[PDB]
Amino acid sequence: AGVAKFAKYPLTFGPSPISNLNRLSQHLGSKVNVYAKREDCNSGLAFGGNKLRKLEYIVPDIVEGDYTHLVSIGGRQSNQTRMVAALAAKLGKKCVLIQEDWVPIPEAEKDVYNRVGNIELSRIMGADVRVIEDGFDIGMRKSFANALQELEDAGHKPYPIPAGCSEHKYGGLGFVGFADEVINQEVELGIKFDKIVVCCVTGSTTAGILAGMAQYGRQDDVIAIDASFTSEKTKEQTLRIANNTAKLIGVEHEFKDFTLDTRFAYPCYGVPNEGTIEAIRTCAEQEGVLTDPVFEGKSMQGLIALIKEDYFKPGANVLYVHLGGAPALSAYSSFFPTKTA
Amino acid sequence: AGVAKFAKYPLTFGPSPISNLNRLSQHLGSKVNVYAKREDCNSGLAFGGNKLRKLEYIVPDIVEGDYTHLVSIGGRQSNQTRMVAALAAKLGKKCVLIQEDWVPIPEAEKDVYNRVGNIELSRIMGADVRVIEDGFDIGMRKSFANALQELEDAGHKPYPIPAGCSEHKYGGLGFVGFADEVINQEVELGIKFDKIVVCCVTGSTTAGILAGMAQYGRQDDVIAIDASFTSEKTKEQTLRIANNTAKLIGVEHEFKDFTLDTRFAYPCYGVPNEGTIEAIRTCAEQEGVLTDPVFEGKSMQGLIALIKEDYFKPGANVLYVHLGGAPALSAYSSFFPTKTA
Repeated sequence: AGVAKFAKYPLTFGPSPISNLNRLSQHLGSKVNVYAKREDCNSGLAFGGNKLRKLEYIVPDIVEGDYTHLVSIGGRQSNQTRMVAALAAKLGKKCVLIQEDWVPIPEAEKDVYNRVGNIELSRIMGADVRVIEDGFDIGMRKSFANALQELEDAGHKPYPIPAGCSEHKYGGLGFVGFADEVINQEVELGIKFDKIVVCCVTGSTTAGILAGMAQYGRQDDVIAIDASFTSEKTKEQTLRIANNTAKLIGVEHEFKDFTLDTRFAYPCYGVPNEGTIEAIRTCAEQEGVLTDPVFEGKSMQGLIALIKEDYFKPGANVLYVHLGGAPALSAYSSFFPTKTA
Repeated sequence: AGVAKFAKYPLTFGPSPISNLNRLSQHLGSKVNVYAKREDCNSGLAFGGNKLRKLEYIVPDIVEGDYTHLVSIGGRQSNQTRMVAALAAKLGKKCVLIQEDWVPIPEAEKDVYNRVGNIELSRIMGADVRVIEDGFDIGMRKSFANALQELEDAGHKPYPIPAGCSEHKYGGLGFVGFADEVINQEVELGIKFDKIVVCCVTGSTTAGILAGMAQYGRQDDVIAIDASFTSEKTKEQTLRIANNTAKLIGVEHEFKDFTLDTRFAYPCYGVPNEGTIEAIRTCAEQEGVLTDPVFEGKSMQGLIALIKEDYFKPGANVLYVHLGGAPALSAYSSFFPTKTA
């Protein structure tokens, strides 16, 4: 073990807080005690989020080396790119973002969906936002590739940052430190967490938590709720990252598999189902915490489902990992009508 | 030290952090060292913000007695209403929000202003929203009273929460504590702040800082920035709340006036000017910090304007106060076209 041997650049206030959602717990039958590690309350940089934790280990590279532009990629309401933008700004460097068509832009939303939410913030931060129309994929893209070359031939030095940082060499380190941090907060809080629920789409967050938790032999505490709907390639890339990050930090353990619940990614990436919406409501109504229809909502419904079906031992302390993404809620305004009194 | 005498209910994560906007400082000629107390990253309750700090000293009364409904009031894209709804969610009480029309909805944002941003969030938290046509006015409102009586007649027990908690009995205690934090934080920073810049509209925020900073005889360090474009009723309500609060905390010093720069409320409350957009973007492009069109962008352009006219001592440490309100930015996307490189 040793994430400590890796250069880190501060992009957050420090250990993200842990909220005690004791009210949402009772509402769900008091079967478990739900807690939430607020990564959505990461830093001052454009609403923060899980991405900032990842970026903290990639930045040093960008700074030591000589670069000029930071180019990343993601969907329309990509939280990722919005943070690379904020990052680029804070680092005083140019930024090129490739917004692809990863989600079937719902009808009563194709008006705002492309200019009201996360993408808007990237522009406001002065990023070179580029709207392209390609499919959804958690791997390396050709568009991302050409964009890179474009800048190079232009005489610049582009810094590549794959979707969600996941496939990046150090894309898994940020959440390794997330485990160290959780272990420490368990002691200060006087609360041991039996399980950790986290949304998974491109990997790294879960992989990092897996490799990190492994340092204490607790990898199995993890429960990733798929939100990509492409479970197959998702579990393969997550596991691929987990083993690399483990090798990096010195963890000998070999990840052959992990808990990846797939019952909630439907209909598909970026589109919430009746369940997602119900979960966002329930959580918002009970704790005043906001979750989005693309990720947190689904991981939340998932959390709610498992609790329902008495998946956890009676009284178990479950740590829900709120990764953020609430700023993209304005591109889904149509999914939440007003409640009757 | 008369603020510790009042009961306080935890709604935030603790003492708000201070960011060192050193890059924005270099950009602006290195005239002064700008910092920013992040009230926008103070809670896990729907993005947080200043209202929450105020609400902390008001919640005790809500739980002490027996109230069923929490009713507040504000513009369509009000932050106050959004947070009150989150509080209602948390306290397990019911909510009813009055969204008056205080802003001349830009012709370009007409199909968004009442469905996106803050208003969307309130609805998700199950807040009983009510879009009324009453105009702008920080003072008490008719629609407000009508709602209290209505509910009260329905056989309920409402709890009055004025616009921004400003005209509430304890509405000023909130930021009195803010002052305390500032003095303490100066210590932990090894530096002293020469000035404090803060947006100002309904009152209690600056009022609380004044009453508070006064405990240290530094009320003059405060530099409010109007955003209402109705300085008279604002300066008078502020000054009023300021003296009302000062009495509760013990501070004898009576406030007869204060520094309220009114050069940027133009053209009016809710609508930004080219300077606001310039500011919002400058800050966004320099630090990755997002400020809104309605409040923070103006107090931010004011801060920028003041630094140009060399208003501060060379190398002065000015503490900008970020009160949040970035969630309504989605209702002003029209004002931010993609930049050119």
